[PDB]
Amino acid sequence: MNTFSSFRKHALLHSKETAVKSINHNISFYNLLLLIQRIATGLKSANIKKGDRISIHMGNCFELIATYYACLKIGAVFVPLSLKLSAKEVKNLIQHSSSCAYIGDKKRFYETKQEIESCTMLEKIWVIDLKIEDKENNTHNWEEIISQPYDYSEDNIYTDEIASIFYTPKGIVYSQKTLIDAVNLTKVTINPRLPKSKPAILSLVDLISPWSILITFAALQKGYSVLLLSEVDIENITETLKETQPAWIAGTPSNFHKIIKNEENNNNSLDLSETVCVAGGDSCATELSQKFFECFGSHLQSSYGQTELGGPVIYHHDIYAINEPSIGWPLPGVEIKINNTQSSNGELLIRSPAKTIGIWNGHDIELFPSDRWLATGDLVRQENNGNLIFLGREKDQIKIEGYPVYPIEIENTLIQHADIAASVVFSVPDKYAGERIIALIQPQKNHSLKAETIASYLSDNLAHYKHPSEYIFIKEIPVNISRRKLSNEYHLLKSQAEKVFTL
Ligand SMILES: CCc1cc(C(=O)O)c2c(c1)C(=O)C=C2
Repeated sequence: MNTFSSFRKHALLHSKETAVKSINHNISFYNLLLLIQRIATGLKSANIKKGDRISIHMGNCFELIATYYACLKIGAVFVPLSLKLSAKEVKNLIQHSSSCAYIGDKKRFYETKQEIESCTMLEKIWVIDLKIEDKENNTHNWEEIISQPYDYSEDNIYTDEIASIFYTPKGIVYSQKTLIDAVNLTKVTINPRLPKSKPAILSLVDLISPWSILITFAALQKGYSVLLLSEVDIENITETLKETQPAWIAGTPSNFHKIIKNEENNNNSLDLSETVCVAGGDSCATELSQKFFECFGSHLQSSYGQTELGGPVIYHHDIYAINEPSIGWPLPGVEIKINNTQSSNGELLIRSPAKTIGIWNGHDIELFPSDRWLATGDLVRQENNGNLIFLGREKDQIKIEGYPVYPIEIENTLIQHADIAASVVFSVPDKYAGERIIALIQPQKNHSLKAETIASYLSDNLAHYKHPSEYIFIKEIPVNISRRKLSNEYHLLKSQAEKVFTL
C-alpha cells in the first residue's frame, strides 16, 4: 500500500470525518479525496506524466496537502520549495531539480514571479489567486487544474519509483517506498491522548517542510484531522491554541520556548496539560522539557531525525522523566552503532528503515548503498533500557587530563540549582592544561549567588575533573548558542561580567 492508496482507503471508509481544518475552513476525508482526484485529472490533462517533476511553493493550505497526494496518485515527483528560500534560491532549485511544472500560492509566486517565469523548462505554472492580467504563456490560475471532473483514468505506481526530492544544495531522493517507510516511522511518534468526551494534529513547522509532510501523511493515515495554521495564526499562537485546542503539537524547540514565554504575560492561561507536544530536531530537548513542565504541566516529547534518514529515527516519549540529557529510543527497524572509543561514550551512527534512493545532482542520482551508516556528529551512551543519553556534539567535547568532558552534561547539572537560571559551559586554551573549563552562569530570580555555593554543589554531583575552573556571572547570556563563539569571546565576556570567580 503506497501513501496515496493508504490515504484513499481510509478516506473511503471514513468519508464524513474531518480530514483538515483551519481556523475558518474544514474539509472532510471524502471531499479531500475528491479534490485530490480533480487535481490529478488537471495535471494529466495538462500533459503531466509519471516521473515529471513539479516544484511546489506555497504556505499552509488544503491545496498543499491535496497537491502532494495528487502527485503521489499519478507518480509525479514533487519538489517542495521552502518558504525560507530567496527568489534566486527558488530559481536555482527549480532549475537544478529539472522541474517541468510549478504549483504555488499568490504570496509565494508574486515574490518570485520573474524568476519562476524565466525557468524555460516550466511547461505549466499554476498559482492560487493568480491575478487575471497574468494568465498568459504558461502561467495558469489554480482553478484551471481542478475545473474538470475526475476522469477515472488508471495510474500504475510502483514502490521503487521516485516520489519526491527533498532539498537539504543536496536533493535527497525518496521513492514511494522511502515515503511509506518514513511515514511508518512518523506514525509511531504521533500519540495523542485518549479524549475524555477526533484528535486534531498540529505541526508548527511549515507544511512545505519534510517533517510536516510526513506528520501530515501519518496523521491522516491514522484517521486524525490535521490543523493548518497561517503565519499570522502562529504569531498569535497562544490565542490560536486556546481557540483550536489541538490534541498534539509538533514544533521546533524555538516554537515551544515562545509558547512558554507568552505565558509570562497573558492571563486566562493556556492549558496544555492534556496536549501531547513533540519538539523536533537533531539535538536534545531536556532543558526545554523542564521549563515546559513547570509552565504547563505537560510532558514534552522529542523527535530526532533528518531528511537523509528518510524520517524520524529516535523518539523520546517522555523527556522530563529522564533527569540526564537524553534523546530517547530508536524507532522500529532503526539500527544504531556507537563508535567504539574504548569507553561507553561515542559518536552515534544510524541506519534507517526508510532508505533514501540517492542524491539528485542536477543530472543523475548518486545512489546510496542501502547499508550505509550516517555519522550524526552527536555523542551518546546507550543505557540498559536502550535510552540514548545525549553527550552533546562531538565538536564541543572538552579534554581534561586526557578524559572527555561534555558541556551539555555540566550545564544540565548547573541549571538544577535554584539560584541558577541558565548556564553555558565551554573551554579556553590553557598553556599547561591544554584546556580550561569556563562556566557562564546566569543567576535566577532577583537573587544573589556566590561561586562557592556552586563549587560545593558540583562536588556533591559531578566528578571533580568535570568541574569548571572559573565562573562568569552575567545576568543575560548572549543568544540570537555556539560554545565555540563564546570561547572566542571569553575576554569580552569577563569584561562584561557581573563578577568572575577563578578557583
Ligand atoms: C523528514 C526528516 C526529518 C526532518 C526534521 C527537521 O527538523 O527538518 C526532523 C525530523 C525528521 C524529526 O524527527 C524531528 C525534526
